[PDB]
Amino acid sequence: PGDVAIIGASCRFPGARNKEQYWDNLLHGREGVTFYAKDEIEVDETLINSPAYVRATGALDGYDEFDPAVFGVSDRMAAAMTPEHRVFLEASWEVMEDASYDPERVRGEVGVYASTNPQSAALYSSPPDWVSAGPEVMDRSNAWLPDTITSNVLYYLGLTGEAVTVTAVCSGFHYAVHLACQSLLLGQTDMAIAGGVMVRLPQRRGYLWEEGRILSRDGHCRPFDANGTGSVLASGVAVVLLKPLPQAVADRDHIYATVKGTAINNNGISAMAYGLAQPERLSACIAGAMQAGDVAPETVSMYEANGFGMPITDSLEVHAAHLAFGKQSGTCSIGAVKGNIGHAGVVAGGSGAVKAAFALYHRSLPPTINLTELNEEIDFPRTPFVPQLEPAAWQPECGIRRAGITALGGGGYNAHLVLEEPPRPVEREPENRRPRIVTLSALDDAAVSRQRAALSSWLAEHSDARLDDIAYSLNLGRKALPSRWAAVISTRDELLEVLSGDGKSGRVSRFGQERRADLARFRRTEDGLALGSGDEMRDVQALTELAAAWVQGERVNFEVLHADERSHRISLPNYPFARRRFWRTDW
Amino acid sequence: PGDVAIIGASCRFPGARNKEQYWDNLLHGREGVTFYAKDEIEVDETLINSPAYVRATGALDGYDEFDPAVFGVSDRMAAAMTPEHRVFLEASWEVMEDASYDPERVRGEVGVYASTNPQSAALYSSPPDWVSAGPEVMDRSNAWLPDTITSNVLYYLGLTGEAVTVTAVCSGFHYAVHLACQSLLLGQTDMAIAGGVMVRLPQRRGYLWEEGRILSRDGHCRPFDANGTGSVLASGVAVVLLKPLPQAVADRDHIYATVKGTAINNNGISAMAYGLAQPERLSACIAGAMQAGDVAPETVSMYEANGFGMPITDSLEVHAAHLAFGKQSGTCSIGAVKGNIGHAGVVAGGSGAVKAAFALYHRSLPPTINLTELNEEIDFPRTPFVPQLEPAAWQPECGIRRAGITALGGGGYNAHLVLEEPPRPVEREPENRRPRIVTLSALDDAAVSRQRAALSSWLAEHSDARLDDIAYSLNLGRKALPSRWAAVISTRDELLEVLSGDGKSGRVSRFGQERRADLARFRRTEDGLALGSGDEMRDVQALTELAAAWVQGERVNFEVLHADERSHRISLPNYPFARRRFWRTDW
Ligand SMILES: [K+]
Ligand SMILES: [K+]
Repeated sequence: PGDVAIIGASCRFPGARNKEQYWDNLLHGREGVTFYAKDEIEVDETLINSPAYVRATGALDGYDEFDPAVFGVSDRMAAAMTPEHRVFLEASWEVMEDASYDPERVRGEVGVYASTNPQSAALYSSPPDWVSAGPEVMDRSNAWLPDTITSNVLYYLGLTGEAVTVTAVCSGFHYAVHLACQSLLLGQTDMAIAGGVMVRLPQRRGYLWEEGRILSRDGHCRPFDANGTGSVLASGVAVVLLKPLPQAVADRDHIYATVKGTAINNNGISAMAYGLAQPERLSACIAGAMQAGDVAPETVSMYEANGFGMPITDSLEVHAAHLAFGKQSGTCSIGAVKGNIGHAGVVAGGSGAVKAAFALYHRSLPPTINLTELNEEIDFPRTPFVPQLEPAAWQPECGIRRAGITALGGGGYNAHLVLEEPPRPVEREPENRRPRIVTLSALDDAAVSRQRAALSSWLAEHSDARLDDIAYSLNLGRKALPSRWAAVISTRDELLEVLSGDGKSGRVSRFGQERRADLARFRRTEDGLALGSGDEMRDVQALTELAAAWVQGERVNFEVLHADERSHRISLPNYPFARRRFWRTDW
Repeated sequence: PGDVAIIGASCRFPGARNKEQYWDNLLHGREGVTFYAKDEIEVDETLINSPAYVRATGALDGYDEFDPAVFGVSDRMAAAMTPEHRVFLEASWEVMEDASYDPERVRGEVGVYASTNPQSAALYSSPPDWVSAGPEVMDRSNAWLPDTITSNVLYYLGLTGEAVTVTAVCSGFHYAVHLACQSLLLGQTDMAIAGGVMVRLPQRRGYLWEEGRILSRDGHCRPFDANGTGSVLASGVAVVLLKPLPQAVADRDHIYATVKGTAINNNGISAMAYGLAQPERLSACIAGAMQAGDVAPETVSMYEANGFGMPITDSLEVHAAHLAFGKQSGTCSIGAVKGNIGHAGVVAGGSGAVKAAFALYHRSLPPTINLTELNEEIDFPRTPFVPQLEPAAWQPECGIRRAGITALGGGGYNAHLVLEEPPRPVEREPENRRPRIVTLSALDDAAVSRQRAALSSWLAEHSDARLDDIAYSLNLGRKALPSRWAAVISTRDELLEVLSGDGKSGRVSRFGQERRADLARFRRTEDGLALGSGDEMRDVQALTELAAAWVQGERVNFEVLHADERSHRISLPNYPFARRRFWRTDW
């Protein structure tokens, strides 16, 4: 009914360049905070020698990297865009790829809801000057204004829908996901891109410890620990693709988890200091989120907390969560991802939410790190929560896997969202042994080779992936780009063979070098070229001619190729962005 | 239902310091644009002598003025706050007063949804530095971040609810009202404060005319004119208080108009140049708003257009509106308020929405100015729209008064909302002649005297206002502030006499000078002091002693005073803010 499916995800966090790397770090209890020597920090000359200066941060690798040609953006415009504009735009491209949806072939309205930090743009460059109304001025406005972080996604991906930017401090991700779900449940959009981005400037930087405040004294974040002194500042990005659950199952999408309910409110007049959870206001938020999804506290067996790492702030949140759960809830796993990566600002709530989605997907509970002395003031045996010290298989006595994530920020911002595990995968009909076309396209030849290398590694990692799903996702879920590569194969092992080396050992490569494609063989459709019969669409020689015509740049109707089978969209490697650095030179 | 009532309003625009001044200007077709001599502009030294520099702007009087004592704000914090923070906060206070709701006594959840321009914050001062997490850092962050434009309202008014800030370029106001109504219709809040703010920095500044662009060549905005060359840049603020219509009628609120539907979308890949309306996307927006409110295009007799004053932009918008209205719609009044005040950016859609709301309230149609030569390319006789050249009474053949307001912006942002006239006023029971308590409170005695002068002036203006509504609104719709004044009167003429002069000729005033009030006479309730019996609440001496106890600083339960009659909330003068100028001295 009112459940919303997460059919694609994309993120970058300290120590992780993608979601697969992020989950692997959480599984092994790794810490992604970076410690620097004095000479490696080239800012804060006035503070670098202070005894209170901590040379630790959660860095975002490649915060200045962008591949503007993939988006049709000039080099001049790429330098004018703030890092949050570029990072979020690249993440939206990835989330469409991860969900196996080609924006050129999406027929519906797509909403883009994002949260951003306006402080970052004000530090990157001077704002636009509106003394005149020329086109170069309008380009500069779209490069700087936070309002256009969401518009640029709609424009540069070729989508049609609505774009809304919100600024909600450290609860930005939840506020974006919250508004996306209202947009879906009211029927205004068909799918929604929701997320947030946080790029702290200056990036390579420490912080100043002050006694009794939220920043850690040694650079480690120790949530629920008696000796915790706070957290570290971090940067990152997290984007998800949302779609109503009944439609997502009908279209055979790939579902990480489902969003049951969301709730937002503000501390208002009952304000606290920064990081302190007000028990009555926050619990009403947590209770409201579970009420929206019709979930009972007995069924929530994982609680992802804000957890700065200060004893007093951890005590208030666990108490607020206890008031919302009641006494009859049972037992629940509690953890905080900030111990791994630090406080990610706008996307801090996203780091916990993405952790919960992967926990539900893999049916595993990752540990909470840097925990050596449990906070005795938090009477944990007298509460429903059990600190997840070790990784463990997720097998709840409840019978269903559900998680709750809380995000706290300054200004009284509260938010809580409740996720449920995805539906059980249906029994699949056996895979037809037939020749298939697989396609890869990028902007230049070197990027296509990187796609071949990425796909060869992926095939080794995911030995349970069906070939008909792989071909279906690559042919119908990726945009056709100028530099193209294709192959006709029948098994996974020959697919691995054509990708290997220079990629030219395949049947399609010999055809394109021998002769140019004869269009008289094909029938013209509105969606491109098609083969004359269904029998030809299972013929190795006919598929080679069709694939070679595509590599040469002709338009091929891939819908009629997979019309007889009901394949599923699966998660495949993302675009291998060329990592050029762009930075403004004039203020 | 699904209809949302506008029960309070507050705005400031070029040439208008309040909504009454704003409506009076629109009625008489006045222009609020300011023209300057060269020496009056103290910026743009490189441009002031260019032949293309136009010394014209839509100034916001008092953009730098604020009264921090009323809100509990320190002078240091008032200087740290951007002008958009102060102006919007001051307008939110006024919109609550206009609706006669005391935030201290509001029992429900109030949402604050506003839109702001981050370019203004970036020009006012340098952003916060988060290298440490002290309390002074948090004060600086709350003064600068656009995210806290809405949060500061919740804190400084004493409200509890949710705050959401959106950044939507030139469609900001509509997106706030759109999101506010989703909050109400989903039952997450009980009433909502929605609006936008735009303070252009530097304020006293011209612009540079370029051929073919949106900025005017002579400083005049001429919407729908054949000789139109564009518009002028302006500043302003507009805030409305929203409440579900059945609840607003049941609570006897004062209703300006009702919101039937709203719709938003983005041009996306079907993008245009700045100010150009794409026919298919904008028409879908307008039609969706009318579909959401269940209004047929035949019933809309007023269309408030974006109307820059450019022939090409006016042609595209009227054509897009034509696609949404259809052929069989009939006739409709068309106008553009930008001819009066210029393009107010974030709140530009608010000026048009406020114009439409007051047009429905007063059943009058204000003219569109600076229109001498009609644009022949728009062919108005072939459209349902007729330019409102003269002021006229609104008497539609349809039978119901409905208006549609459009907001266009950069980045492809589109928005449209449809308003209906308020419900017809119910038949009132005859007014009982009995002694009533009237109250006025401010922070010091001089402000209370200004309140008395404003109220006596107001009584001459509105001779049809009932005395039981005035007392009900003053006693239950205003916050109790330290410096207090009260009187016990029975007619409207007695009220005018006690207000005149020093205000000490009244029964309560002479009581306070002689003796202090004896608190044993009253019964303490959860909401304050109350009279002992029902017969006591109609005794002049009993009411006089209770009012003096209130003037002495006691808290009085005014609900039990008006429990026997069903009075209405009415619009009374706002607080007389003492406006000291605040501006930052260190970048
Ligand atoms: K940097
Ligand atoms: K709520």
